[PDB]
Amino acid sequence: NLDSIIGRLLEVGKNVQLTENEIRGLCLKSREIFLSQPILLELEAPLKICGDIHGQYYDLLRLFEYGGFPPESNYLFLGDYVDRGKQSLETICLLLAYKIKYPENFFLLRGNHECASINRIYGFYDECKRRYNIKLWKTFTDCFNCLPIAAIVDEKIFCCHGGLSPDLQSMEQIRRIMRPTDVPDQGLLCDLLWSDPDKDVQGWGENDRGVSFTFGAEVVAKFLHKHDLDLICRAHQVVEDGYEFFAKRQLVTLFSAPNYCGEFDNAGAMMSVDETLMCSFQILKP
Ligand SMILES: [Fe+3]
Ligand SMILES: [Fe+3]
Repeated sequence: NLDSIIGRLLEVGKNVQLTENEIRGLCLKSREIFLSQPILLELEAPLKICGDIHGQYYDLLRLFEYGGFPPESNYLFLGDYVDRGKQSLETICLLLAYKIKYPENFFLLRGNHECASINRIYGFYDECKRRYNIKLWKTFTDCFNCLPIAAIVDEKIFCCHGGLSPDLQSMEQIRRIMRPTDVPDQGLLCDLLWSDPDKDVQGWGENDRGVSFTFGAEVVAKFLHKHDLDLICRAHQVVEDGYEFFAKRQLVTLFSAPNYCGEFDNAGAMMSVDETLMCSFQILKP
């Protein structure tokens, strides 16, 4: 009942409570699609690229208002759909609904919050327990475990949630990551979901999060030259303007949840990539 699900999702802090069976159907069908597509996506422009949402469903609707509801635009999201916000269920369900309906034009990457042990702590487990049951949360977890990890747009823009890894020598190493899997505490898959650029680090550094690493501008420059890429597009950190460049525009951080978690006064942004690989930004003020 996909059109009916999308309809009720779009009709609207006002909740949308679908049925358990409908939500379970969303997870099972999307999971099949994820596993049928590569773990390293190879995408083509034109595309719109969005950073973190964190359950801010009303802002997700804003993004589609600005960018165009599918299938008017093509979409890549970079992860972190759930936790912290008040409407993770609505958020993730519309995302999974669009993935099933437009599976060659709608793409979702895995963020560090699409991991059971993080969800457990940061709100999604609780929202699932309250509104449905724990068994549903476990169904979401199995779906999350099948999400792809990175994307390359037109052989030039490398996309992932977190950032680079000292263990990332070849793109093939990403392709050999096996799904379903949980995100480990260390290593390539961890770093792709958890690392941060840092202006004050040279090479690889300790990350204040207590997970993964920080990397400096020369690590980015080297990565891009080696792999013949032009840009790293990532998310994972709140930034005042919704996007923010690093390493002389060789990396961009995107963040798509304006007025993040009520605490910050940030804009959200969405990046458009056109057929000539020109990048522009649409800005969503809080
Ligand atoms: Fe996040
Ligand atoms: Fe994150």
